[PDB]
Amino acid sequence: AKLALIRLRSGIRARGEVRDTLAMLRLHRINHLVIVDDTPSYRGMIQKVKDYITWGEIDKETLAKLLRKRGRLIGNKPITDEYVKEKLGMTIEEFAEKVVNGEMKLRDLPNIKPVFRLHPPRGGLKGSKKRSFKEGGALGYRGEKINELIERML
Amino acid sequence: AAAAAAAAAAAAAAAAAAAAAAAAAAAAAAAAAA
Amino acid sequence: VKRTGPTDINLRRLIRTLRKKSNEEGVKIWKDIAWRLERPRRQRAEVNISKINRYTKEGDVVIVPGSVLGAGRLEHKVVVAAWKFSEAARRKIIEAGGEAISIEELMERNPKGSGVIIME
Amino acid sequence: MIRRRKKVRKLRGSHTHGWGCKKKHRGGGSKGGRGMAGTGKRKDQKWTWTIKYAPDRLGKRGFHRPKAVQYIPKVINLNDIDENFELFKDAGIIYEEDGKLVFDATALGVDKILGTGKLTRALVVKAYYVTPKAEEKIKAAGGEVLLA
Amino acid sequence: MKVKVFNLEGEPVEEIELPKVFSTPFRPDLIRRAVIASWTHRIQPQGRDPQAGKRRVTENIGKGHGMARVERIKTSPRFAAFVPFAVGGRRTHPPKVEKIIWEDINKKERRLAIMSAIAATANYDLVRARGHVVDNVVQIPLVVTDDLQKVFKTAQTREIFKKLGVWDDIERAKKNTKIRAGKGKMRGRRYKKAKGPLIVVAKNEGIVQGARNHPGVDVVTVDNLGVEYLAPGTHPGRLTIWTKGAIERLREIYG
Amino acid sequence: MEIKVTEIRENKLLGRKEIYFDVLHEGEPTPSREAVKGKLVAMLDLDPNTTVIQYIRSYFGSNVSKGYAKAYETRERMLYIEPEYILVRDGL
Amino acid sequence: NEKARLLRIRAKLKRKKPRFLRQEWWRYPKFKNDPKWRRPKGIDSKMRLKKKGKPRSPSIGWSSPKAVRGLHPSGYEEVLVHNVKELEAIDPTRQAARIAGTVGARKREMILARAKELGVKVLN
RNA sequence: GUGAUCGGGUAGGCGGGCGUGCCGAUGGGGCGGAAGCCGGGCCGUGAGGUCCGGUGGACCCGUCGGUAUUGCGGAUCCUGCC
RNA sequence: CUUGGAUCACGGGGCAGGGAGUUCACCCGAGCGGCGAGGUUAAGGGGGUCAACCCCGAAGCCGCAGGGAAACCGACAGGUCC
Repeated sequence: AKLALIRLRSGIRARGEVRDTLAMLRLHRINHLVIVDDTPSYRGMIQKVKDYITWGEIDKETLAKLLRKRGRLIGNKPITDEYVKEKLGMTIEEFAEKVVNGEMKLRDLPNIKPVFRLHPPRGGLKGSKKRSFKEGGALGYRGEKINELIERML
Repeated sequence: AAAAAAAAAAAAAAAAAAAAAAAAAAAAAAAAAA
Repeated sequence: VKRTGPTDINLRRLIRTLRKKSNEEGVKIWKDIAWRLERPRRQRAEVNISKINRYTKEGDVVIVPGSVLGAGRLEHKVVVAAWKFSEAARRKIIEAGGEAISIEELMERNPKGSGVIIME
Repeated sequence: MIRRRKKVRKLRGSHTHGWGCKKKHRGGGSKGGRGMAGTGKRKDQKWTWTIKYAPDRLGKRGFHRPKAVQYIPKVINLNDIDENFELFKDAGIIYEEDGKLVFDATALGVDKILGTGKLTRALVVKAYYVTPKAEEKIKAAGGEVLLA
Repeated sequence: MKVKVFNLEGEPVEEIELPKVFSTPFRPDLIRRAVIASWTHRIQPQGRDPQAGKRRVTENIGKGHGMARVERIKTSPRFAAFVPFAVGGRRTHPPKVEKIIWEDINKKERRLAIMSAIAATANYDLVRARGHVVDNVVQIPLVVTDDLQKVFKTAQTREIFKKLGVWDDIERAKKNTKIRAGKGKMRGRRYKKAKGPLIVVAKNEGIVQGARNHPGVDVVTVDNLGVEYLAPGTHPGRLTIWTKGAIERLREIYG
Repeated sequence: MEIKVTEIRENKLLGRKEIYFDVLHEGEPTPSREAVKGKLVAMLDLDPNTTVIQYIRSYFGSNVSKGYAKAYETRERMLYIEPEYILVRDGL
Repeated sequence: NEKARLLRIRAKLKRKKPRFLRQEWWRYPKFKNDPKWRRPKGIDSKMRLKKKGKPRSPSIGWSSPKAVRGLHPSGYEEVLVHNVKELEAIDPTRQAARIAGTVGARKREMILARAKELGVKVLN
């Protein structure tokens, strides 16, 4: 399973441990998204940065929209079905299906940038940055509901 | 016309016995290299 | 401190020529020698005849990116290319039946620089 | 060649010329004393620099002999003989006797023959003293030592 | 490089091969170093009176007068004195005659520079770029018989230069002579004068007198050559007339 | 990469045409010597076995460079004066 | 056209650009009659802290496009002219002549005549 | 060409530019009006430069290379004036 | 200056001119350049178109052999591997 992580809070007034962990996760700025695998070594880091990010399990339709809209190559170039059909024998939908069901890695697409840069959510965050999603806020683990947010921020 | 180098032997020979060695070296070099 | 290069326009021209030659022929030795010549003057290479005789063979070709000095013997004949020679070094290399030449003439005689030994 | 400009020209407008606070560049107190003041022996404001970088500066050790009696003997090596052979031949130092090449070092004005470096030619070395290593190298090159 | 030898009428007679000093590589850096050292070697030491500004007797008032703590004269006007921010006081860091102006240079570098400047005088593009008029010159380099060492009339030198083709550079030198800008006019040193050709000779037998008074023209022997004759202002490539004897003496001394 | 000839001089005592030109190169780097020879020969009807280029020079904040060329009448006259590094820099 | 576009950019930028003057130029006649920029260096200077409500400071971001930097608003670049030889050696397609202010009437008559018969724009 | 992973900054360290007076060279201007002064236009991030008009009545500038009593808002700073 | 300046903390009526990292000696480094197992002259001498220029002058200094309080003794110019 692939997890999506979005950064929500700034690193000012935060510990160097957290800052460095976020740098290692490549989450340098706010409203930036990264996709990783649900391994224990990643879950530990997510638990360490639990209070500055949201995360959850992502869906293939959402990933396809994400690649079609906010995906970039070296040079900040858009991704196109031309390029995908050339470098691989697939379309974006099939690539996403695979990626989320194993059998394929995003970096298998040559010159793919590993960070997605989103605008802030339409209608706004409907919960405080100072609290967690469970108790009515915004931070921490959602489930499939990370896709609603990715849609609002796409 | 030539420019023989003799200070190389002046700085080596024991003083009070330099002009004789210089003359012998002059003759030797003139012979060999000319 | 700002590290300038050489003030000898002939050295500057040689460095540019070496880089162009490397790009033309598809080799690395000329670019290597160029960056070695762009080395600060206080660290410029100096080699004596003894070292060449020690680490060469008969019929070898050698390039020195600095100066060659006269101290030691030469027991066999070799070709030496360098930017500056001393009188004694030139004389001692001619004796033993070798040849002392310039890096430009070496580039002429051998564009690929195959078989050449760098000493520094 | 390279004629850079002085950095006062750049610091003109800097208000302290790189010395810090406007209290920092004053008389001898700002150095800790004048000269080697405080390097030990009565005061210890620089005893730390003394023990890190300048030991054997305080105190005496040994004695000196008079130069009226000092003599500096002159020495030469086999490498030097072999590397200057042809000049020693051109000028006297090496000469000819029956079937032999001889090296008279007293002429040169040397008292000792030391033993650094190979010897190639065969020779007869005429001199007061010679070191055993030089003896062996000479007798291997095929010569003799005749001591005066 | 073979060259023709011309006569005082402007006609070639003989043929001679140039020595190897005319093949020396071009080194403007060394030429510049040597010219700058030569500059340094003719300047006079300058300093102020070491007791200037320190003739007044003063007394400071101190704390508690609504005034600053400055040393002041003790009669009627009571003006400040002796300090370097006072009017009429001493200067903080004046010029001093102890200062060293001399710059040293080594013989071998100096001679290499002279050789390079000679080789430069034997080049066309440098002579033209420097500013010399060479539209109607004969050879570049110009070599003339030893009969020129004996001409002691300025009008005969005029005619010879007309036939050789350097009178136009002499005219340029005359025309491009100006009255300076600045205070050097008070200290003499007015009439900044331009440079013309340089005649190198083996022996002087009248040519010095004959050619002296032509504006911009210098006459020098070979044994007494320097880099300021060959590269005025650090700029090499001066128009030079050589002689056969001078070139032979170059073949002998090479520098 | 365009070229405008600013000056032509003739020299009989040396036997050569001296050509001073300006190279307009905008949005492009300094042109190469082979290209400059090609264009000068295509324009002025010169023999490529002669025609050494001495220098191309660019300047601070500018898309115009300057160039100097010499066209000789004979190999004898060109070799008598021009040196070996200049003769090798070209395709000669 | 791109050159015209960059010209419009420069015009708008340099209309918006302020005239950069030192801390308090309005307050002392010693600064009113010699206006210039001096960087504020004080420990409590608000222009140094870049506070709101205060005049701004120069920076490298205010520069104009390289293509059009330094050109006369007409579109040409200027060349000072003191004599007719300098008048010659001008490309009448991209350069214009500006006659030096110390040149006399006798000589600028000639300069104008030659510019007229050469086709060179003269800004004076 | 690359820069999500370069664009705040005191003490402090480093790189490049603007300006002032003299020397060696080179190219120029000036009673058909130089320097300086007053008010204006244009270029330059800027340190500054240049042009227009007026006053003025004898010298002045650009480029290369060197030199220096070389750049002020403060010092209960110094002198003069108000 | 100060942890801290709009301060009831000090300096600050206006304008113009002046006004603050300089020189020598020794030492540690560097950016260039010359010669190179050698490098370099000082004082001074000769010539000249006479304070610029050219030619001499290696005395001395540093380096090529170090260890040792001293008497004293006195070494790889290349054997193997990465």
